Amino acid sequence: MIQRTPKIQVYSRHPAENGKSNFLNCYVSGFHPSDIEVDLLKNGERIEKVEHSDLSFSKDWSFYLLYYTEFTPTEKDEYACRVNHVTLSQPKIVKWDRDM
Amino acid sequence: GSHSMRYFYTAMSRPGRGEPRFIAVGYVDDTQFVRFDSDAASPRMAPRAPWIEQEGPEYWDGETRNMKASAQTYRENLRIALRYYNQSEAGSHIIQVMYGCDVGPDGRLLRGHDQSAYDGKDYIALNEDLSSWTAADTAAQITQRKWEAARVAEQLRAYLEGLCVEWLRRYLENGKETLQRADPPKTHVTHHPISDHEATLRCWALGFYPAEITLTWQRDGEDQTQDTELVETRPAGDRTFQKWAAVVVPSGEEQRYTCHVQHEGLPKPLTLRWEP
Amino acid sequence: LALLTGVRW
Repeated sequence: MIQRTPKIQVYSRHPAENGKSNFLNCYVSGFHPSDIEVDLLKNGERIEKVEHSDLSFSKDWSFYLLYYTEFTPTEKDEYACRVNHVTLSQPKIVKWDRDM
Repeated sequence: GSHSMRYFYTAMSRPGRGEPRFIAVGYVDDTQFVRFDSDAASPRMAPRAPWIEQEGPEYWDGETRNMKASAQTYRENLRIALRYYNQSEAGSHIIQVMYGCDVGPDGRLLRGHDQSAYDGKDYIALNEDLSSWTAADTAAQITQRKWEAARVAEQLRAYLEGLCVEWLRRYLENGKETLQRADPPKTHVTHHPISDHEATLRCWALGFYPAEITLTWQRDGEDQTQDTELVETRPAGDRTFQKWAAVVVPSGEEQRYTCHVQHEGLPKPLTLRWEP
Repeated sequence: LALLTGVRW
């Protein structure tokens, strides 16, 4: 059968301001089948309190999920989203770019 | 304006790991309001929006009974599909369904929907007439013959024209403060030099609802469709959505570019530019 | 309000 690799966007709910509380989002979409593994990373380490949306899909049947956690961005700290899927040989890591 | 209600079912087999998982979610426009997960500690139709919470125990018990029966039906359909496609019991497969109604300002049915997929490919679909079917392959034609014999299309039509419309209108009234409220995008243009000879202009739209939006770049009044990078519209997490569009421009020609924004919450389409 | 599913594939 056919398989589709996930698209990945990492971003904040509100425009980032250092020292101000926010929400870090990882939006995964366009993938098939539905089994997927997603972690939010802080300086390479796994964040524990991460929640996610109920599984749903687009008109082309591809699935999407929002993963998110509360965070306070700083100048030094680096955040990332790490995704694994059957279409991926190794976990893909996308770093949070505050201007994207 | 116009509104929609939509239900999405996902049924996923997993040999060696118990019975197929069944997940159902319900939406009004771009607002999720219910969910069901057969893998939950205690599976029930559960509220995901505040305005549905006022429905009583008869509603929730009724919807829960239905979802449990539905899960059983689609577990059976997964077994049937194996026979239709000459597949073994060892593999994992997925059935998806998506159905619902659209109503116009006057609350009348604009059109109904009921479409199914197998392993991410079109399987069978109720036509816009709500009386006939489109089958995607010879397996779905078997299902079509069964559903024609049992006059299934008539049952769907009765639901799409009746209950679906009536309950959508009910939800629209109970959640009118949010469901019938459009939030316009907050927009601005950012500028990032790539080199001495090029710069990126990025047109941002933030905090809008519903998700439907159009962002286009024009150069000298001409659409730059094939040269624009457009990210997928994404949820912010607070019900609203985000999107941006970017174009790479020659340094010194920034002012020849204009961003055009169309959204239901705006009285007129917006035109903006980079303001240094 | 969800549809009642009756007939199988």
